[PDB]
Amino acid sequence: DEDIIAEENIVSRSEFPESWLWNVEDLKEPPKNGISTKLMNIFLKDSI
Amino acid sequence: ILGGREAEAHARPYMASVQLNGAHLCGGVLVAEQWVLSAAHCLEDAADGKVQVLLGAHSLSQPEPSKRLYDVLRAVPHPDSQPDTIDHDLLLLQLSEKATLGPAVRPLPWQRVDRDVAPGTLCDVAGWGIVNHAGRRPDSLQHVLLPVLDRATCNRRTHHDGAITERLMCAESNRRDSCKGDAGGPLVCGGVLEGVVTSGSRVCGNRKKPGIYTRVASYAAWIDSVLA
Amino acid sequence: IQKDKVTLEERLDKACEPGVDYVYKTRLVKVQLSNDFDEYIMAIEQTIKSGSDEVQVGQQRTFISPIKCREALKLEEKKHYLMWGLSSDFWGEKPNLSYIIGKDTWVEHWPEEDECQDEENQKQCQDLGAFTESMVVFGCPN
Amino acid sequence: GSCSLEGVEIKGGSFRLLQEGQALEYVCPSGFYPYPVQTRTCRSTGSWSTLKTQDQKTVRKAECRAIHCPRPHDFENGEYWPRSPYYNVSDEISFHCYDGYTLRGSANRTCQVNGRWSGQTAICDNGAGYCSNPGIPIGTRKVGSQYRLEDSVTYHCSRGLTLRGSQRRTCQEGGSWSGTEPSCQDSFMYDTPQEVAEAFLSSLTETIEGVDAEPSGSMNIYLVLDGSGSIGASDFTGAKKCLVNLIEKVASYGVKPRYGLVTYATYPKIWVKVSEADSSNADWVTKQLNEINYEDHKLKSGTNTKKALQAVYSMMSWPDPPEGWNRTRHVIILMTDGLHNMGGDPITVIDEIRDLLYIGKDRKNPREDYLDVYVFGVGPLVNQVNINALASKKDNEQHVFKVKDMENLEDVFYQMIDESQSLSLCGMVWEHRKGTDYHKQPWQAKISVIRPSKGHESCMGAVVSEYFVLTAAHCFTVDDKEHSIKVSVGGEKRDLEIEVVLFHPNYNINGKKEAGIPEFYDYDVALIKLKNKLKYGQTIRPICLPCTEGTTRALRLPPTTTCQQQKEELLPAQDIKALFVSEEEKKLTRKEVYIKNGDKKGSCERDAQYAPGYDKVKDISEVVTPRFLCTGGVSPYADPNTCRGDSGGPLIVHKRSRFIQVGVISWGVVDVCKNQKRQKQVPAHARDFHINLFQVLPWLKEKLQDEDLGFLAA
Ligand SMILES: *[C@@H]1O[C@H](CO)[C@@H](O[C@@H]2O[C@H](CO)[C@@H](O[C@@H]3O[C@H](CO)[C@@H](O)[C@H](O)[C@@H]3O)[C@H](O)[C@H]2NC(C)=O)[C@H](O)[C@H]1NC(C)=O
Ligand SMILES: *[C@@H]1O[C@H](CO)[C@@H](O)[C@H](O)[C@H]1NC(C)=O
Ligand SMILES: *[C@@H]1O[C@H](CO)[C@@H](O)[C@H](O)[C@H]1NC(C)=O
Ligand SMILES: [Mg+2]
Repeated sequence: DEDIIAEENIVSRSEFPESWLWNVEDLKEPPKNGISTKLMNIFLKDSI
Repeated sequence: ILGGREAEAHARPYMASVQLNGAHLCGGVLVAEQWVLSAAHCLEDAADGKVQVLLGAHSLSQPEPSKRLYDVLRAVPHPDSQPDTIDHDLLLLQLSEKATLGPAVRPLPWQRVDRDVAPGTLCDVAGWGIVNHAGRRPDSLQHVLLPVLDRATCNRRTHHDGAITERLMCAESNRRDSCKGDAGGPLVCGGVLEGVVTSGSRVCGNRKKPGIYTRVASYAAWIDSVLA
Repeated sequence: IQKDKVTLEERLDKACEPGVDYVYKTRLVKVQLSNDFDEYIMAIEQTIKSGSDEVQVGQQRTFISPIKCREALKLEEKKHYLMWGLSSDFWGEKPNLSYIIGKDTWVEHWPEEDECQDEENQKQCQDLGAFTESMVVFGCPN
Repeated sequence: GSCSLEGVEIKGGSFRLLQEGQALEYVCPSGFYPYPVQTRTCRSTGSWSTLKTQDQKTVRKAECRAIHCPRPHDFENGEYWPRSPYYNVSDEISFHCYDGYTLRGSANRTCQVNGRWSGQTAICDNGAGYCSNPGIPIGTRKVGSQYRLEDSVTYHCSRGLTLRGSQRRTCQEGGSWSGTEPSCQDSFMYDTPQEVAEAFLSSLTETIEGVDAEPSGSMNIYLVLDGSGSIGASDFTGAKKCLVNLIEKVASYGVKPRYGLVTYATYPKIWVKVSEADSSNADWVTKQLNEINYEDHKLKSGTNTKKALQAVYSMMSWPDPPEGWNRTRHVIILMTDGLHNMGGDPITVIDEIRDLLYIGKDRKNPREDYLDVYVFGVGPLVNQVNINALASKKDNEQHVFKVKDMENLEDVFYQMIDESQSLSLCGMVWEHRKGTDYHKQPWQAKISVIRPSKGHESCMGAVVSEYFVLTAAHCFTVDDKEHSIKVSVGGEKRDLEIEVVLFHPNYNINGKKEAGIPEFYDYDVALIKLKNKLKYGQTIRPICLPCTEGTTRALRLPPTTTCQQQKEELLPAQDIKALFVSEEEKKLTRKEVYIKNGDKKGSCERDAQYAPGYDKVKDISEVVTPRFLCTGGVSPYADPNTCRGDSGGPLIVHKRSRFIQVGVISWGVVDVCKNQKRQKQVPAHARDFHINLFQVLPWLKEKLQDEDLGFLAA
């Protein structure tokens, strides 16, 4: 009606994988205490 | 004549228009008072037709006081001219009478000294041949100055691959070239006729395949002969 | 489509819309109520705008429309109607096509000859009459 | 009368009246676009045209909205970052594939100002199917994961977007999806004049190089111009001028096709008919193209495209079996806005035409290469849905174009005229009636060598140019002189005299005797420069080589295609379907094989240990250098094995009616050939190795520099 968001400006979810993040990572960072550490920035799916 | 210009009216009295059945066929040049030099291959498609020569003309359609259509009294193609090759592609046409000399009609001096033209020399070539790949037939005479490429380079494999005899000469064709309908045209290298347009068929403007012209100087013997 | 004066220029643009395919002046010959699909058998009197269906005058074409709309159509046999529809309203394989009267199909009662003498139809028979020739001779503008 | 300008303005922008106020065009600031429509017409009701969207929806107020590039709403076998509800201009998104999957196509893509993503579509494939993964063009959605033979896929575009190309593609025999790659179009994407001219010609010239086989006059070009009042004199005259330069551009190739000129409105108007004695006269057709005017169809400004295509139909039809019908290529080019309102669906005619030319009416003989349809959007308002439904859908080719400014195409065509560029002729094979061997493999060369009682060496090669013959390097030795080496091509009885045999600088067959390796076929390639120039005939033709301008056109790729891109095309990361020519009882016959370039590559290479002599090789990779392609075996199929006499022969990849050599038959593991028959009991490890041409390019490009093959820098 007068308020709320337009039923057109609504970007619906769609990506609902049962599995993902099937990638590989190598730990070449500066080793401290024999414990290398990487910080991955991944994107979560639309699934709840 | 690709990338040519509209020549000035009757600025080239020697320029002739060999016509088959009242229609332009090949280019010609008035070498004598009653003789027209041209390409021999022009009479290969003739046979059943009425060959003529239009002198002192600029426009093939519009009426001009200096225009006059002569009749061919005799056609003498060089004895060693085959339809298969370009070698010895010369033709001498005798008019029915001496051409009425005037401000628009005059014979042209042709080279006798059999020495190659200095590479880089600017030569003028004219004709009524098409001006575009579509095949547009010009009404007025066209012309263009072309640098003379040395036979050394013209014979490179990348070009004509040694198919250029000592009796033939080359001229740059980088988008500017004598196309179809210019066959038999005059190649004047400084007030003097040095070559005659003759390259059979190609694709006008192909820089990788320079234009081929028959050196009149290397045929002086035969020419003098005929005019006797 | 719809049902507030629908002038001449109104009919011209509406009948020349990209969607509109056919435009006929038909006569409702027979009306049927058969199981799944309801049937209106029309007889094309003249093809105002030849559509993608090669049909000549005198032939018959069957039209289909749901019952819920039958009350609104109130079509009566032997009566003539000016109707045009979309190319997306065809049904079946040729030459057995069947026009479908959908929410985008224009239908209008065509007052017969002797009825165009009425001081209530004279204003309509002139619009339709003008619409016909304009669409036949010149055809759709643009 | 002139429609009122009340409530016509647009929020965040202005407008400009055109065609003397009969139409308006919204003017939006840099980075924004008019919504919903670009322009508006003045109806005969005093009011402007209704604001219709792409989904045929109605909008009250016009708004200038930011330009966004279609957001990926479907992607498989990998991930893409970052994900956003929408992407602005200059926004970048990159793609990555899961493990075990190879990535082909642009890894990083940027949202450009034309509302399109830069680079090519990203595709994550595993190369495990008969056909490769068609991929999912950004903005679309693919339905179909099975890529077997006969299998299919379907594409759908987001709401508000129009699908260009094929909506369904079927995996055809010979590893190649039907139709063309889809693409989600919006209502402002257009096409730059160069892009159009570049793609329109890269698809036309090719279907002309083949026409040279060989008045006249063996191709027809039907020019159907739309003279409806819905185009305006502006976008109409600009369409003629574009055609004029196109005729000249074609003429510059020295080819004389038969033309058919037709302008249409309420009725079709024929100016030139292909049956006319002057149809092939380019100048003739051009004079007509000039005489026609936009005022020709003002009295009856209808838009009956159906009848227009019916005009073309009657031109290609017959009174009822001309001798030359199944050998003629038909090309239809029509400018229109796609807004037809009379006659109905024009597509019905296209189908009738295809029935007339016997196209798509034979499983074994599609005959698709005999009909091309190009559609140019010209009018202010153009229906991309309808012009896409008429235009042809051929793999890697574009037939639908929406000219932006137009008129510029004319100036681009004129600039693209170059008499210096030659017309290709490599990899050409046409179904001639007699079809004597060497007509089916003109490039095939038969090499022989005579030695003092030692015997005769029997190898094969391919004609790559007018002077050279590419073959294997082990067929000859430093001792063998030119007089003892005879080459024969075209099946000619006589033998050609050679000038010199050029071996590859790195060819050393004995450079492994210390490691205990008798044979070392690394860089096993050589060229044979003939003493005489070859006259290309019906039996003698060249074969296309990798990384050449001539090959690019064969694959129908943009001229700006780099060498690396060609390798990804010809030799993808999978089981590539190829073939080679073998000698079968003094008769040439083809043998279809599979190049194990996928994951089976390892299984194929190591089998080299079974080869004679290699039995004690420590590291098998020491005898199989990266210069080798591997074929033969049992997986995924039972491939035929090369014979001794086939050695040196071309490893050919038949794609899109063109043959491309990608290797040279070097050596095999097991000798199944034994001049008596073919060892009916071939082992599973009977593999065959070849030389990857993409590995000896420096040597090829150098030695063939004066052959006008136009190799690519890279
Ligand atoms: C897609 O985008 C990424 C991000 O640029 C590309 O990876 C990048 O590769 C380049 C070239 O090696 C690296 O550039 C580096 O820039 C830093 C800036 O200080 C400089 O110090 C380095 O010398 C180097 O020039 C960049 O580090 C690297 N990005 C990473 C690893 O995060 C990638 O190539 C692109 N994919 C394509 C287009 O194939
Ligand atoms: C993209 O640009 C629009 C218009 O300026 C802006 O409203 C929007 O916030 C931007 N998108 C992002 C990065 O959120
Ligand atoms: C006509 O052309 C086709 C091309 O596929 C060919 O197969 C056929 O043999 C030709 N017809 C005749 C009578 O040879
Ligand atoms: Mg129109």
